[PDB]
Amino acid sequence: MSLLYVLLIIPIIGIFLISTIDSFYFFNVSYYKKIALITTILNLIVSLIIYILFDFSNNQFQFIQENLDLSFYDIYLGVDGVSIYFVLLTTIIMPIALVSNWNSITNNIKSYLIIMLLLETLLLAVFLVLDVLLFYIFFESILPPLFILIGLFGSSNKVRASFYIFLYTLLGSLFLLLSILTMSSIVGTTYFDVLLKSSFEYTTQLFLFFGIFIAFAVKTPVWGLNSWLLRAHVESPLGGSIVLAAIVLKLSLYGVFRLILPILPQASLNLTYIVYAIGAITVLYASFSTLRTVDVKELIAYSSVAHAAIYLMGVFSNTIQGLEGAILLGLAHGFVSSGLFICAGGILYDRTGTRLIYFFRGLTQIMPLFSLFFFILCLGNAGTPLTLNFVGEFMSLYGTLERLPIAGMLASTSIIFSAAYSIYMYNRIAFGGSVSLYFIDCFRDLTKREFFILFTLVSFTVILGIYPSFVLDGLHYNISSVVYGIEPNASYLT
Amino acid sequence: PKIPYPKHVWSPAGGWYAQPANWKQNTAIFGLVIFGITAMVWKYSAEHEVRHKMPEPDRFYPSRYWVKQIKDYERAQKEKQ
Amino acid sequence: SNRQAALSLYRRALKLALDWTVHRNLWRGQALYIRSLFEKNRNVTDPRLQRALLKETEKLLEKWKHPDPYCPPTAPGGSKYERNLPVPNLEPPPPLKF
Amino acid sequence: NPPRIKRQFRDPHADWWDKQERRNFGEPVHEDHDILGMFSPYEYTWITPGKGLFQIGLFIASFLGLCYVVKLTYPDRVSYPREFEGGLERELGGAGAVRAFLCLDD
Amino acid sequence: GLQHYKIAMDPALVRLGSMISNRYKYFRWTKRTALVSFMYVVVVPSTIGYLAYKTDGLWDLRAKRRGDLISER
Amino acid sequence: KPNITGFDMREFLRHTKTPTYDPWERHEAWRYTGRFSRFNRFKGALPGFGIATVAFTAYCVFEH
Amino acid sequence: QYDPPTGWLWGVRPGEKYQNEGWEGPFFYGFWGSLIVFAIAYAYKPDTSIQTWALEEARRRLEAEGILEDPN
Amino acid sequence: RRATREEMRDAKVPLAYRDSCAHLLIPLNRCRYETYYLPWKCEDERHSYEKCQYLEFKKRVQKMEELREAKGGARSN
Amino acid sequence: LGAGSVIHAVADNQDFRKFGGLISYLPLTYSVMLIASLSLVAFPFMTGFYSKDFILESAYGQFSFSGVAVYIIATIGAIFTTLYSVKVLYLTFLSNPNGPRTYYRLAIDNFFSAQAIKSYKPAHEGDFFLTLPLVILALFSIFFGFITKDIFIGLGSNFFVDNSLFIHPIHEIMIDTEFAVPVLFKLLPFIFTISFSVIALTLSELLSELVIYFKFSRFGYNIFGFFNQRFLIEFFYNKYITNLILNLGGQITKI
Amino acid sequence: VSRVHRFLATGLGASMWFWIFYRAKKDGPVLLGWKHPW
Amino acid sequence: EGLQKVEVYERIKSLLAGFDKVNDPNNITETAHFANDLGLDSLDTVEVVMAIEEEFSIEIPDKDADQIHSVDKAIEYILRQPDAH
Amino acid sequence: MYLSIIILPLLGSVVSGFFGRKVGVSGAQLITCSSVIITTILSIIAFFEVGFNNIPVTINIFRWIDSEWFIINWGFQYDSLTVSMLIPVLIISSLVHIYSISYMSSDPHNQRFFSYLSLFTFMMIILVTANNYLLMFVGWEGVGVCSYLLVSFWFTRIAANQSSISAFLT
Ligand SMILES: *P(=O)(O)OCC(C)(C)[C@H](O)C(=O)NCCC(=O)NCCSC(=O)CCCCCCCCCCCCC
Ligand SMILES: CCCCCCCCCCCCO[C@@H]1O[C@H](CO)[C@@H](O[C@H]2O[C@H](CO)[C@@H](O)[C@H](O)[C@H]2O)[C@H](O)[C@H]1O
Ligand SMILES: CCCCCCCCCCCCO[C@@H]1O[C@H](CO)[C@@H](O[C@H]2O[C@H](CO)[C@@H](O)[C@H](O)[C@H]2O)[C@H](O)[C@H]1O
Repeated sequence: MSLLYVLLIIPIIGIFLISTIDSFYFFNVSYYKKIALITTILNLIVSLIIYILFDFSNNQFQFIQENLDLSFYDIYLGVDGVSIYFVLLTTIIMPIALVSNWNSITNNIKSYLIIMLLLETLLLAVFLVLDVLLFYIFFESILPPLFILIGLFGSSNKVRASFYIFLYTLLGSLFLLLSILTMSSIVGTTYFDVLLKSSFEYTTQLFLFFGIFIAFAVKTPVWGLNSWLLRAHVESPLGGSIVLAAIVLKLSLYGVFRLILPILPQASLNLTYIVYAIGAITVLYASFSTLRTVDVKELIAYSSVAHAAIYLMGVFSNTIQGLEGAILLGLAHGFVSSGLFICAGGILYDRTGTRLIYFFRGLTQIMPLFSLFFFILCLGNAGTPLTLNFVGEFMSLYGTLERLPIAGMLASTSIIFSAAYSIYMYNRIAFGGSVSLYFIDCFRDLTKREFFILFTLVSFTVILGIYPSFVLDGLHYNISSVVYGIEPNASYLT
Repeated sequence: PKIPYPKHVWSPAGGWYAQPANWKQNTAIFGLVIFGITAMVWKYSAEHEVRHKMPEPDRFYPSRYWVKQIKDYERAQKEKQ
Repeated sequence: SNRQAALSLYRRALKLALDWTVHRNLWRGQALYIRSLFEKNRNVTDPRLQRALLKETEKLLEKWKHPDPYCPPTAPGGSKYERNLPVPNLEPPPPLKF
Repeated sequence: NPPRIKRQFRDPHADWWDKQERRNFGEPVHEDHDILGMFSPYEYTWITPGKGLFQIGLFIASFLGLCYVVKLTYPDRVSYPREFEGGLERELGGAGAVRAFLCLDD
Repeated sequence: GLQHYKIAMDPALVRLGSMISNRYKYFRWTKRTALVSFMYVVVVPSTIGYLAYKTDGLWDLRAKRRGDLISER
Repeated sequence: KPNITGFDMREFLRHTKTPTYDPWERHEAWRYTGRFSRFNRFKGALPGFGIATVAFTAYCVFEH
Repeated sequence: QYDPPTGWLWGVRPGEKYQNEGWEGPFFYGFWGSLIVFAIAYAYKPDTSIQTWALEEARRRLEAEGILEDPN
Repeated sequence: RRATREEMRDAKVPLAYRDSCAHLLIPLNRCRYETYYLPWKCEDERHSYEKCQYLEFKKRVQKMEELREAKGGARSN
Repeated sequence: LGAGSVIHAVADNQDFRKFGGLISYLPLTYSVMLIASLSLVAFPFMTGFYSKDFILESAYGQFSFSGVAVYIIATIGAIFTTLYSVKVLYLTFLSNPNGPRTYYRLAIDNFFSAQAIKSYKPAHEGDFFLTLPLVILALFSIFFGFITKDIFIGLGSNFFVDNSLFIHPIHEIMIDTEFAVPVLFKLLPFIFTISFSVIALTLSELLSELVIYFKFSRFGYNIFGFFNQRFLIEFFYNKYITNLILNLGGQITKI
Repeated sequence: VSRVHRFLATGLGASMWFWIFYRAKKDGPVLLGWKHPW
Repeated sequence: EGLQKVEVYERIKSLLAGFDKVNDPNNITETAHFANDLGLDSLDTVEVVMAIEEEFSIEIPDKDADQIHSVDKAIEYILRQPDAH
Repeated sequence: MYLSIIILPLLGSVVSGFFGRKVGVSGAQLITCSSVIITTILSIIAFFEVGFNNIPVTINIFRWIDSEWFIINWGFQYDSLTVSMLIPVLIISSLVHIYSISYMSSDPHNQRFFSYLSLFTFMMIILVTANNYLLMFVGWEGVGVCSYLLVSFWFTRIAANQSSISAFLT
């Protein structure tokens, strides 16, 4: 069997073991948690084995298994240098997601672990499948377990929040389905190798673009459309919020390198000015309203909207630099947003039971270790050099500017306004007076669990910010096949 | 007068007024680990610094005593007639 | 009323003068003039004019307000105010697992 | 909703339950509480904004006035631009570069 | 879930947050709200889009030297 | 017309001088006397000037 | 005069010790240990970057010209 | 004598000073190099460099005045 | 560092209005701070004279309108510089004592009976770690200009010949600034500094009534508060720029 | 007051006013324009 | 450590010693009273406390200005404030 | 030597900041001060070495950003302008540390203060010794972070918080 199926089967084996141990024993919930965490370690172990054996400049799909037994819907699993790092991020994030929420679930612990083990399978799949109809199948199988992850383990406004993400993500995904169905009917299949050969007529590509973009604007999400995220990324449990922002948000970032860039190039080129206008607006309106947010977890959720706009504008630049910067900023947001939900929804909400920023002040005086990590995370969210977030923004903004110079200049306002929301939140909670008077008793500082998941996540952000070539070497050759263009003395050689 | 502070708070930089008794021993140990890291960085520079101009044989230039590119030049220049 | 309120305006009128004249000797002579003005109206009783003296003098303190009145370094609004504020709660936290 | 008055204008010497922010415990709060607090943009009460535009206008006019008198009476140059032999065209980037003065007009 | 530490929950601030979370239930279409809802959603993005349309491929700085022109069109 | 308050700027400015009689005269006497007299006030405004000036004149006569 | 150093690291009061919750076991040996073993192996992984390949050829093209010196 | 353009570049004289009277900048800078730019050790190389540069300035001042009177003392800068 | 010492010596107070005397109490600070003010104003043959006044004469050296304008403009900047540097040295050291009495009470005169052991605090000078910088920094502030004035200024100096500071031969002004400028403009900042310094001392000490007529004139009440308020720039930015952004964010959030 | 502190302050005063006249005596004529520096 | 009682009393005693409006400096006691024991005018006492404010480098809030009518009360104010110099 | 000038201020900061518990207030002060002192002599030497001999020094350590046409090195170049900048930077840093041994003597938090001082010195070195504009920007941002951390050192003063936000966002 292929080694890419081993990534899928392990979480499946782990769900089986959680449901069949109580039959060998009133077993403790501690042993439920250990099995799920070990089984996400193994996926990470395997995924690094896949990465050692990867070939950084091969234009054929790798780790493929020859099926030669065709059906109507067959799983085809290939790994490519444009998808490898999305897989690695998934497998590094899911253990922290489990450890972060280790004592906070308290009830329905089996069901909680079985959903996350299910989620890791489906999100691993969406990066590994070699069809665009297969891509859609897994891109939307994550929807039922997320409706239940929010309504069982979510906060007060959990019911409306779970309806919002499900219904918005269902609606937006059904316009992508109509366009995928058109592509398949014209071409006969949705297997990548046969689609990338095929070139659609301009008018068809103009109508496939309207349909793949409706979906991804719903799933970025852009400003006019993000009302599900400000509910779902907040009412959800801590572990739900980590997966939703780090991994689920990137399903459409990686889905533009497959669905738009190679098969609808003329449409992408001629409509970019519409994308850039939308992207510029969500860099401003989201930045303006991230200043006035009184919910700490909601402030982090709103930050993701402004970040996602920068990478969306990068993936539409037709430049090798904005394309790699978009993947780097997708990865960068993955580690940093994870840490700030760990700070907001998993530490202050553990100790105070509230998310209102009015009750917090001067937390440096009694939690110095929280303050140190909270400040480093806050500076990466502000796009400060030495973090992977700065590199992703620099390259994303450069390509946005080289393609359409006016929108990149309005996108670069982020540099100013991301810094203004990030420092203002940090100053209000850690600094900004003395330990607040609403704290009747003292609050303990970080536990050894809270320290080491923040430390792990922060370490990824810095070392990748110093040596981004750890991720750039795989991207260069594979990214070099989604650029559309020619130069006069370099093309059509004889 | 020293500020009152809570004694349960742990801070990597000491917190309030924090000086251990064994601080001279801790300080000394940190001095060597610094001095060892700096020594590795110095041997790196000596072997990787790049100059396109070479120092005169007579003027003060203590880099001539540790940098390979220069030292190899003057060793070669110390071969004539 | 009209008794504690008046003495406020007096102490204020002394400081505004101090702020605009740095040299203490000159302000001292400048100060005693203010005392005379408060001494010329010692025996006004009717509330119809009692507030009018307060209401009109309340105008000159803004009509001559210093751009930056001096503040003692450790008062509200000083330069060392809230510098090393202690924690308002030094008891160990109650044992709760997280 | 209370009046939108910043707590910078409250008394720094009352019996505030929270002396730093000048707040009492159960007091009603304006919905703009975020940006009415002591850690919020400052209100400057030296002069009305209308008068300030006048005064900064007066400074600008005087600055222009000082500039104007200099233009009327400022010296002519006393040194001829220094002649370079060949224009140093080979020492500045060839003909595709800006070269120094060489037997030209003044 | 876990029991949190004791917080002097402010009756005033709790209802302020409860005001914000429930705010949208009371939004109405007035002449004022349409004006803001029209400027932010239509005018400003339409204005940005128009500049994005008219300057597309207008300028390139790549390799351009003196004697050549930044304008590509 | 004078205000209902008797204050006026012209009289305010004219009184801006050292008062002849002061109820606080003794309390404030220290700031202007002794160590704080004008001679001691500027006795050391130029610290090394005296030492240098005589020293420099020694240098000047040394050449001749 | 300086005070003694203090603090409950991990909230552990000076009497007792940190009780292991469960995560510590796999997170320290499996999670981190996998990254050290990954880092140790990553050193010996061959370089299949497009640049290491494009540099070797592009050097040889420049070497034909006077732009780069040829050892031979 | 006059120092040629080729000779001037080999001693790395600064660009704007490669003028007619820089044959004395070569020994001035060389004197400056050997003395660590101390302002009391090359007193006569400096003076010679300044004195020579002085002459070609007053020469420019003279014939500029001729240019000024050719235009009736109008603004020329 | 010098003004750091005076703030520490009293109460961590920072206001000029409450500092006076303190020249006897802080002998080293006043000299070193006057070492600095003499170079800050570019008194002849200080470290500032070889740098600050060369820009003024090289401004006039570039015989253009803009050069002459900035000479005139920066010259006014020089004269108001000398003015507030008198304000610092006079108020803090050479003025009548303005602060509380504890700043000043020595132990020579006996003001105490049963507490003579403590409760003096007569604004003492700092310790070794406080003074050794000030004295070293002052030794720089004197000799450093003259010692490196050839490395940087020279006349044809070749320190920056690696193109670190490339000047285009179509712009150079050193020869003109060396020869073209007349002696009046070459020397003018010295006259203004030596003129307004004695004037400022006279107004601050000899004739201590003119300034209050100015402050309590209405014309001067406004000119004073225009500058103390920093050209009202903060007021306008905070109200028109900063608070506009907060209300834009509120409008987007609420409406 | 302290003797060491007073000595340092007076000596730093002697640093001026001896550098001043020495530079004024030696380079003063050139600055005023009385004599060219040659 | 901080301010004592003997120190605060003997400064404030020397403060009133230089003030002319007092009837006689002999009767300056800890339980002295500005209103009747020393015989100061109502307008006089606020100018008095303004001297106390400057001597100890603090700020007397207007609410507590009405609470200072005697030396004892004045001393009790300084000692309760850890702020004074 | 040249790459040791860059590294010493960085190393002392790490000890003072994340290891202030272990060395104490005096231990931090000595290491922070002495490490910056050592860097200052190394740079006095580098001034005679680079400027007075017209010998620019290059070092390149590894890639930072390696995309096609965009290769920014973690690299340093010592030239005439570089060594001029270091001398005021390193002396004024060296003396201000010594000054601060007594200025902040009563402050509760000295290990944090002296750490920020060492950190600030590292970032100016990075700013004036980079090969490219983008590594220049690391120090440019680095000194910006160090300024915010020091205008807000007494983070319990709301005035200090306002001025640090103003330093940061301007
Ligand atoms: P004691 O009980 O014996 O009496 C105390 C007083 C008389 C104050 C009583 O409290 C009382 O009965 N009050 C009556 C108040 C009254 O009607 N008149 C008193 C004076 S009010 C007033 O405004 C007087 C004029 C003041 C003018 C100077 C202040 C403002 C000057 C301009 C600004 C500063 C200079 C630029
Ligand atoms: C397409 C469908 C939607 C996709 C998402 C699927 C989500 C599946 C959730 C996991 C399956 C159900 O999970 C199930 O939860 C119930 C809750 O009563 C648990 O049942 C147990 O709960 C608690 C656990 O302490 C016991 O005290 C109780 O006696 C027992 O009923 C089961 O042990 C668990 O297996
Ligand atoms: C960081 C992103 C940078 C790229 C985006 C911005 C690029 C801006 C480039 C502007 C210059 C482009 O090329 C420029 O075209 C403008 C068009 O008005 C010309 O500008 C000129 O036009 C007319 C003639 O038509 C002149 O009389 C007038 O003085 C001047 O405005 C310049 O002679 C030409 O050089």
